[PDB]
Amino acid sequence: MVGLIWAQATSGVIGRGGDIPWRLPEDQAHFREITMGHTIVMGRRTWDSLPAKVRPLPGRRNVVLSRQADFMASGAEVVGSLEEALTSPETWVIGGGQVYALALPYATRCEVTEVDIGLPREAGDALAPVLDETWRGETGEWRFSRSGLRYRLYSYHRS
Amino acid sequence: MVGLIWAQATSGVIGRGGDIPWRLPEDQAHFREITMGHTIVMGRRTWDSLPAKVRPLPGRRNVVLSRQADFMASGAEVVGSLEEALTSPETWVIGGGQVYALALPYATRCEVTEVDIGLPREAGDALAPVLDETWRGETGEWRFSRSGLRYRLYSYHRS
Ligand SMILES: NC(=O)C1=CN([C@@H]2O[C@H](COP(=O)(O)OP(=O)(O)OC[C@H]3O[C@@H](n4cnc5c(N)ncnc54)[C@H](OP(=O)(O)O)[C@@H]3O)[C@@H](O)[C@H]2O)C=CC1
Ligand SMILES: NC(=O)C1=CN([C@@H]2O[C@H](COP(=O)(O)OP(=O)(O)OC[C@H]3O[C@@H](n4cnc5c(N)ncnc54)[C@H](OP(=O)(O)O)[C@@H]3O)[C@@H](O)[C@H]2O)C=CC1
Ligand SMILES: CS(=O)(=O)Nc1cccc(-c2nc(N)nc(N)c2C#CC2CC2)c1
Ligand SMILES: [Co+2]
Repeated sequence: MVGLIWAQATSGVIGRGGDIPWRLPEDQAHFREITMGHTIVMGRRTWDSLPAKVRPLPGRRNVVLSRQADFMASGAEVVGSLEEALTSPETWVIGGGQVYALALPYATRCEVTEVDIGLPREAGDALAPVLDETWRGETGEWRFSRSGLRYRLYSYHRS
Repeated sequence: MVGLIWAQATSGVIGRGGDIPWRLPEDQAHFREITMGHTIVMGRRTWDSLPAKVRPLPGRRNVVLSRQADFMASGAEVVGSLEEALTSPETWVIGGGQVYALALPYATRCEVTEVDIGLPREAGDALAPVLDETWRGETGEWRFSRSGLRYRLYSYHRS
């Protein structure tokens, strides 16, 4: 069971200048609830942006898609290809927009956090992947973050 | 990943007289996308209560939990304990109310449909399992079933 997890503005932006243009504690805890105990797969840039206190993320099998034979994520399995990383019953892909895209065909779940934020798309922006017709799921009921923005949740089996 | 899926009245009734006191085609179809292609484990009564036509549930690994050493179920595996069914990576328990109880300790997902139907509990009723503080839930927005009843989805997870 490959799945995808990400948080985006309504515009589809998920990353900007290597960081995130917001910070939702609530969504952090959801991210951890769904991934805890499972294998997590990330591209290099994602890994590098992890604050050292949680490189690797605890209780999870950290896997990094790179292609440098010497990249060596301290506390992570470095892997040259995606399907070379999915040996598991539950695997969550955690970005970035690049890794996401390569993973979407093998995926049956996407857990999507939508942040009510006017964030028009700028060149260079990292975007959430585009889910076609086969992806079904509720449109979560809105919520206030203690940060002051609105957010909601989305989920998609398929097949 | 072992999940529970059931529909319940607001009182907690999930069944009565061996059957269900509503019929929501939207919930039937949600049951279909969730379980499709995966392993489904049910008690012998739940299996019997399937009409000959859709027994076994197609596209799914039909497992029936029983004690009769002789019990046949053309199109299902009869196993003696729950775990004899936990091979595959995504597994969905569909009752009856006894088997839910067995499976709860192994479960991280409960996909629950609450039906806005005033169904005061009665003796003999099958009830929904009680979720303690450990289970997280994004509730749902009330929808309208064409059969006339409102209903909503709870998706429960714990690490
Ligand atoms: N909003 C959210 O929910 C999330 C936000 N983000 C944001 O998104 C961005 C992260 O995305 P991105 O910048 O793309 O970083 P990534 O970590 O996704 O970088 C991907 C890298 O992995 C390797 N790779 C990718 N695809 C393949 C493949 N098919 N085969 C082999 N190697 C591959 C490449 O390195 P190599 O050349 O070595 O192969 C590539 O450069 C950041 O800006 C971050 O802040 C991050 C995650 C979630
Ligand atoms: N609303 C909903 O979403 C749902 C509705 N339902 C309703 O619920 C009812 C079904 O639940 P219920 O009546 O409790 O029946 P069950 O489906 O729980 O029947 C359980 C059966 O499985 C076997 N079994 C039970 N426990 C064990 C065990 N520990 N080890 C081995 N075998 C075991 C037994 O068969 P044996 O006697 O041969 O040993 C037992 O009779 C029906 O009325 C149905 O309509 C069902 C599921 C979901
Ligand atoms: C670490 S961070 O990016 O600075 N900020 C942060 C904190 C906590 C969670 C999330 C997050 N939430 C959702 N919904 N989906 C996700 N994929 C991620 C993520 C991520 C990448 C770091 C690995 C983001
Ligand atoms: Co989990």
